[PDB]
Amino acid sequence: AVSNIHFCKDWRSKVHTWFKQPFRKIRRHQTRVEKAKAVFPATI
Amino acid sequence: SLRPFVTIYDGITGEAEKTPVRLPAVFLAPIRGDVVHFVYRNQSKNTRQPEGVSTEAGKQHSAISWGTGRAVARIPRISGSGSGRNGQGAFGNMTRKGHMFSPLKNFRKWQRKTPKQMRRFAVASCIAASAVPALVSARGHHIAGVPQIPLVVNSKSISVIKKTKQAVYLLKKINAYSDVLKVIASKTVRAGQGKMRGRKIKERKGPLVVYGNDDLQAVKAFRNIPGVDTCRVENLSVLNLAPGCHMGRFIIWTESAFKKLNTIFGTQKKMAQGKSGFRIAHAQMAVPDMKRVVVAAEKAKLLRAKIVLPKVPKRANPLKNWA
Amino acid sequence: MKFNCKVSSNPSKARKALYTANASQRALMMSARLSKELREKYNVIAIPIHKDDEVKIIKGHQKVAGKVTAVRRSKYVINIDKLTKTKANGQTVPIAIRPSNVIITKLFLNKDREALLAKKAESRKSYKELVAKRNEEVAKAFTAVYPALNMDIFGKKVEPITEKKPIRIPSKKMAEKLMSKPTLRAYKTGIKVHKAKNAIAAYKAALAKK
Amino acid sequence: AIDLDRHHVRKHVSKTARGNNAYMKLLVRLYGFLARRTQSKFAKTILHRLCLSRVNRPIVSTSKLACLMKKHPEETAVCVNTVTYDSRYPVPKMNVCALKFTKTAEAAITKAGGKCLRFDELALKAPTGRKTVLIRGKRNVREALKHFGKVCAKKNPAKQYKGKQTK
Amino acid sequence: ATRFRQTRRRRGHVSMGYGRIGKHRKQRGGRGNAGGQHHRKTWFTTFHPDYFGKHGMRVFHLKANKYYCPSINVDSLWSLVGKDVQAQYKNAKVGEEVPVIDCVKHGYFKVLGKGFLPKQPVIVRARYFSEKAQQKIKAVGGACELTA
Amino acid sequence: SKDKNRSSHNQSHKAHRNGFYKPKKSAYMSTKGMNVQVLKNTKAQRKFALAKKLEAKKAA
Amino acid sequence: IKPKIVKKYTGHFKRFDSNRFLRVKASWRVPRGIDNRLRRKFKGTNLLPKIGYGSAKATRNMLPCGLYKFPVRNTTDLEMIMMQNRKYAAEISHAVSAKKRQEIIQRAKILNIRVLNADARIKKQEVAQ
Amino acid sequence: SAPQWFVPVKAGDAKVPAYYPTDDMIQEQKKKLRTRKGAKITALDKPAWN
RNA sequence: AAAAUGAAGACAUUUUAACGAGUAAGGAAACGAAAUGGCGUAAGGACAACAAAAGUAGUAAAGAUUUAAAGUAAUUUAGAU
RNA sequence: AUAAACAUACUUUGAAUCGGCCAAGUCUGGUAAGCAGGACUGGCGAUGCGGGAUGAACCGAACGUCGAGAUAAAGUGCCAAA
RNA sequence: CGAGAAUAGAAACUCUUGAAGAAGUAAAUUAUCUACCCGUCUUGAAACACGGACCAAGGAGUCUAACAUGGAUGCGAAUGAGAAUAGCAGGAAAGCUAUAACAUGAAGAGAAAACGAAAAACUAUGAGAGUGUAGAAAUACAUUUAGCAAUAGUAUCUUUCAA
Repeated sequence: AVSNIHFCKDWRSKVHTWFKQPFRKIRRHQTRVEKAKAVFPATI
Repeated sequence: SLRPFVTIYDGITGEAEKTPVRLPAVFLAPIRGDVVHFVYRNQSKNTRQPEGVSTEAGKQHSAISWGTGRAVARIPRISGSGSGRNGQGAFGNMTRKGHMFSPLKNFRKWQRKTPKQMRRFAVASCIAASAVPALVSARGHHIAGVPQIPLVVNSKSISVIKKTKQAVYLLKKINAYSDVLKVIASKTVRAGQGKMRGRKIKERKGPLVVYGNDDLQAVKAFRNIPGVDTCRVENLSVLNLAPGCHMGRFIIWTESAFKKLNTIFGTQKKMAQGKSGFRIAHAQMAVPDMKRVVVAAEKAKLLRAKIVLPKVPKRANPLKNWA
Repeated sequence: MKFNCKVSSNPSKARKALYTANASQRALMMSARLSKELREKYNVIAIPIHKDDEVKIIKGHQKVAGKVTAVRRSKYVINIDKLTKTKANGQTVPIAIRPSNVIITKLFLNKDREALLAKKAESRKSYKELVAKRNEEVAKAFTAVYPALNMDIFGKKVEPITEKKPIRIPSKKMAEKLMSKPTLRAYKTGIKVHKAKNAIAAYKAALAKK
Repeated sequence: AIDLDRHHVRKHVSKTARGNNAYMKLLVRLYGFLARRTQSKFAKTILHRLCLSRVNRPIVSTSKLACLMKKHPEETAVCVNTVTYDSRYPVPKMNVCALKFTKTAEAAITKAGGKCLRFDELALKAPTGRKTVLIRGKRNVREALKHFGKVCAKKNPAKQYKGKQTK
Repeated sequence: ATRFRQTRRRRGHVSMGYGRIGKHRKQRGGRGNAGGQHHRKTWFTTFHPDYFGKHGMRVFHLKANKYYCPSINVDSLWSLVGKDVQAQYKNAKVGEEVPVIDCVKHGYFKVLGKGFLPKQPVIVRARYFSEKAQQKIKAVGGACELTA
Repeated sequence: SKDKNRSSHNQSHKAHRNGFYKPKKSAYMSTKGMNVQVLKNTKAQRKFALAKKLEAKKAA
Repeated sequence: IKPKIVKKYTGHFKRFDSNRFLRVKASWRVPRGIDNRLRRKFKGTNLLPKIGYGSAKATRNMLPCGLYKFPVRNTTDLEMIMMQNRKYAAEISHAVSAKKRQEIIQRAKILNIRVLNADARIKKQEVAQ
Repeated sequence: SAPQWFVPVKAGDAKVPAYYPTDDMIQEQKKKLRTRKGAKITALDKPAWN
């Protein structure tokens, strides 16, 4: 199969890793809870 | 499916309950070591933390090779003068204080994917092996004294356990303390460079206490006991039921968790409820035994008699051997 | 297991904070235990050590009892007048002792130890009354489920369940065929060894009977 | 030495159960015993087909079983492979022995009044094989076979693995 | 599993399985698909014989949603409602109540005619129909309905 | 840097290690490019015979 | 009863040029040089390990006393060969202390098992004792 | 009866397991080595086969 | 390679027959009659005195120097200092 | 006629390689070459062993570790077994 | 005189050496035979071809991404949904649960417009199952039946200027 791979540019500076993903849940869930406690109609 | 009965014991009084419970259908799933090995090999890597060397480690010099005509190799050399470092080796892989072979990068693959249905296959095969006393003991558990290897305790006794003195008392009543003392007596220290990283103590594995939704207060009691791990019935995985990829963990079920098993995993004919899309598989063989086929074929006079190979005589010389 | 995310379980970080701790936290670390006579008088387990105190060495070559002559917090040691070693040419030098190998037998209590000891005493009592409140609550919930029993059963001997009800499961025939060779051989040898021990035990009992 | 045409090299025939499946290991133990003792060509066939790789044991659908069992009313189809379900066509009453049955195939066969047997029950009931019909699925239907060869060929061109700018 | 690679089995062999006469050098004919018409022409002729050239008209902005048209054959129509419903209405004819197969509700737009339908009346509701699809539905006693 | 041009040395020894692959039987039985009228007659009878075979199947 | 143990080669297969150079150790390595004297099996230097040198299957891994070695770490590990005393011989590991060695030695005498390290880590009772 | 491989020996007050019998009911047996028979003595007149 | 036997023995079964040179190169792991067999380095999860104190260790660990033993070999085991 | 069931037919994936050299009851150019280039086969390369004193190709013959015998090329005054 | 066969008969031993060290094994020396410098390029190196004074430690097919073949694994007209993301217990970079957008596949041909598959198939050889006879131990013939996989060839149908 004819290969079409776009790694000629500096991909090493283009690499984005998702190591913060398990902590986005904790951030968003906690903030989502905090808004509910502030004015529960708002988070509706 | 006759599904033999299972007794439920009182953890405080030691008295069996008057109402037996049918064995859940999850205990008759095929016990596939190869499927468990595939899942455990993938899942055990999911706790790994990213690591990597410095990106600029060993590349922080302006070195260029001296070229030929100087009676030295062509590896790059540090520039300048006045110190011992100048004129020495440079970035090269084999040089001292240079970068190594392909440097480890923090974007490696630390976690491994696995299909969900193959993960549920391995848990059912790991649960079934926990009801085989031969496989439980061969894994390294002392279960010679327990009444039933699918050990269930009353949910009434569990609800009263609030201290580790009571949790230890219950474990003594149901004859499960042999494993707890094996872990206590055999605790030792790690052998190697793992002690500088903080990993010093190396204990063994003991009973696993599987509890339901009504047993959230008894968790705190069992957690300080050495070599006793607790897990909720829904959160079972290969990392609990087969530590070290050796199936047959000694499990202590509670009444609430034992009865929920049928709903969670379903039967061989009913699709599961807790795990939608999954159904217990049928083993390649209906009855995993070879004796009943032989005796029936023997009764039909089909098998030939057992053959013992004749002793082939050694070659002789008829011209010289009269016999 | 630790659950406070602020504190660290790293052995290296613990030692670094031990060496670089200031004088304020060094005093509270060189504590010693009171003796029986002093414990009964004050109801205090341990207090930080002080100069002009009288201690008794309990671990070491010489278990002498003397007076504390130096509390060296930089070296985390203390000095006793009785424990000395002659330095060849004739002069004697004190021998350093870790403060965890001694127990105090006579306090040097001017005015701040008195305030400390009273504060240390009430803290013990306040915790004792709090543990008692929890213990009855645990006992109260145990009676509501087993009204015929009392909580003292947990401190006595335990009688194991001797009933041996077996279960028929259509996998015991496959048990030998579900082990790998390294764990099959060990399992079979354990069976062979166990049988031979039972054979000798049986023969011995027959000889004992006869 | 001796002028041989070629030296002795391992024969390229499997003789045991591939993998670490404990149940499939016992099936080969059972039919290796039956074929050796009964000396029946049926057991030698089932033993051989149990030792093929997964790719060489293609599936058979309920539609294909129905067509092959049309003129064999009281018979037992025997296919050493997974039996899937063809939802397009109805499933009549028949007895099938196979290594594994799809959840939908097992329901369809049972609901029609038939039976789903495993190979130990077949050996217990028909060891030498008396009212059975040997069936195997098609092999050339694999899509991998399309790309084999040279796609520039004049006679039977291949299928040109797709890639960069394929028209 | 780095312990199962061929590198661990070739330790002690000088060239690591790459040859002595022809070494393992940096390149073997260019980087990427280089030389597609000079020295790798026999590769492109042999294995991608239509790689170079042009064909067809350019679509400056292709609206790929206008070509979306999932298809289902006639024999597969009854699988949308299952065999349980199919047997229930097996003995119906004109005049009484007949199940309706909503292909659009299941994501199927065009109904093609391939295979054989069960000999029961049925109402097929869809967006497009093949000529042979409508013939096979009508030849069995059914009706075809348009949508959208 | 003159080099040797060509040699048939060792070529026959190579061609006989895996000997001359004869064609299969189906190679000789191909019918593409046969006589036009002959193919028409053969097709006519194969259509006639198939229809007769099929109506008996439909009859039973 | 003891069979006759026959060894086809009692010497050692030393590495090539291990005698001339101290950086080359004596552990065997197959010479892969294109012009190597030993690999080409010249006269004089044609001594390589080959499977034909293997000893008889019956008497393989058998000590000269006629028994097979069995390592033991405590008295309980002796019971695993307590029924095969005519085939196996005990072997106390190199790290077992002198105190635990006495228990193993005195227990094996009870079970009638041969021990090969029976004179290991003995105290100073050699002269005037 | 004792297993064929079990030949009990006396323990000089050394620690013994539970299963191993006490020496009071353990009787020593003299070690036996010879297993072949000597040559038979025939008549003075008759000659040996050898 | 072919016969026989086969839930565990064991030496990777038993018997018979043919065979064994080799640069470049190949033969990943698993697969009871095993679709090559193994040695070594370091780390992670388990197992290691089955009767409630369960691998070794101040009655001397790792390491170093040698003497012997096992293995065709990679190497392993043990004694002495 | 003779041989052929570890026969036969293969399918897929892939390694290395396309600097060659020698012999001759062979050929072409050249005065000729241990020169240059070819047809057929066997070899060396990749190959050790016995003989030709010594030798990549010559003659016998191809190799798991050994014991006993009959041999091959070729030898039998001494080196050197006869 | 005598094969077969029937009937009766017969084999258990000596000497020497060895804890005053047997047999074997190892080390050093001697003696006969034997042995050119390793790695590499090369048709060919022990080469008057190149690197190598000696020792220790370090030292070179790895990681990410796309495709294909192949062996083990789950499910199967579906598979995946550890797509983001949202919840659960426990405090958790781990574990469990989410009727779900989509990815690949189930339909193919055409540049595109426009379309979109049965004569409920045929022929040949082929896996398997019986019954009888006989040798006679296994096995060798006769005969009834079925004809899967695979290969090849046919009709028929979709698309294409063109199969």
